[PDB]
Amino acid sequence: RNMVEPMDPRTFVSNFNNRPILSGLDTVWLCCEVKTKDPSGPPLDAKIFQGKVYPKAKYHPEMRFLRWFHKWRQLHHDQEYKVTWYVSWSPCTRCANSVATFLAKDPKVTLTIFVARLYYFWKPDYQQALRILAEAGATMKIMNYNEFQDCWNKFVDGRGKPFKPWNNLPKHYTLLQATLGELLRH
Amino acid sequence: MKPQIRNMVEPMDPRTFVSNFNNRPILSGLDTVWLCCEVKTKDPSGPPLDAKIFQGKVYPKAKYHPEMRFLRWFHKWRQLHHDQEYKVTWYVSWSPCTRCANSVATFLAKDPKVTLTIFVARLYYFWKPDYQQALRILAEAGATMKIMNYNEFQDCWNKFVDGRGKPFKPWNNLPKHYTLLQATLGELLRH
Ligand SMILES: [Zn+2]
Ligand SMILES: [Zn+2]
Repeated sequence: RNMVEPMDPRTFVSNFNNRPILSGLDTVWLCCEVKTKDPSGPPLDAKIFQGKVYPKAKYHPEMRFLRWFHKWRQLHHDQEYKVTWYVSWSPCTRCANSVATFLAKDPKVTLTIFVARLYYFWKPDYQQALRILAEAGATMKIMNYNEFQDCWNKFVDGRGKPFKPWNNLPKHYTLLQATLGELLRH
Repeated sequence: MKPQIRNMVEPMDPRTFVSNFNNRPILSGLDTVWLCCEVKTKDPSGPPLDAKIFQGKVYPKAKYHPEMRFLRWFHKWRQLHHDQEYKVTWYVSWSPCTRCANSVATFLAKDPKVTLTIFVARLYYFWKPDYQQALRILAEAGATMKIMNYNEFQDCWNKFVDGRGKPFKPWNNLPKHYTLLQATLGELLRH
């Protein structure tokens, strides 16, 4: 969390709003944190990537993370690392495949993904994207209050001010988390 | 020239139906509940048998909640008709409160020749442990709980709405709402 260029409060509030059916958000935001196996250890690095939802998947923020992280692994000690993502939309199939491929070649990396909104949760291809990541060993969880607050504290230019939840935040969470759980069943 | 459910009921206004069965998962200012029931024999393709529309409010007292009106009506209906197995289906606009759930459960325990399927358009206060528990109380009594999807909304339209020949018109995101609600119901019934 220390020394990213933080995102501004308005960008966060707009892009991490967890209304389940939401139009006019063409942007994906990905905040990531790298740590060692140790939960008593500090963050080693942190990045914020933005990208568009449109199908030049090469520029989806998940793909930018993989490119960044690949280099980061080389330049650091070969050891087990815990990566956490907070992502405003869940990933597309292409990105899931690349992450899956990545996680297969790199078992010293374990990935936890927190998602504000499921992208196209009614469409089978984005449903499969979630299942692809699960099988590759990534956990996926819908963001609830604590994760939004964590993401606010770590990645947003909140200037000491506390996270303020928007209306129906936990209600949206209940719907989305049930839907994620359903999509990952069996 | 054949018998129809719509000839057995006093149909609701299409404006009443669109408003009350809109399946937006988080909806405020909708204090009314509509319950459409149909009674069938063991045969789902059998001729239309009986049907009734009940209305009420979500506020107490529970005694005039449509589910309680149904139970009184149906207790009487069962006496005025031949004894055999019956299957009841409800299309209900909000899911039931705990007091209604407990009363339906006791009814179902005492009349095991009756089974009940409840399709609900929306889960009422699904974030409140009391209304979550109502759902589990009904499931435990053997009621089949499902969320209304397109086919059920259409069937409800055909049978219980004053549509004047006109076809059921889906509102925006009906199937997306369905997915969210059906996952949430499944989760509340399992956990
Ligand atoms: Zn992607
Ligand atoms: Zn009730």
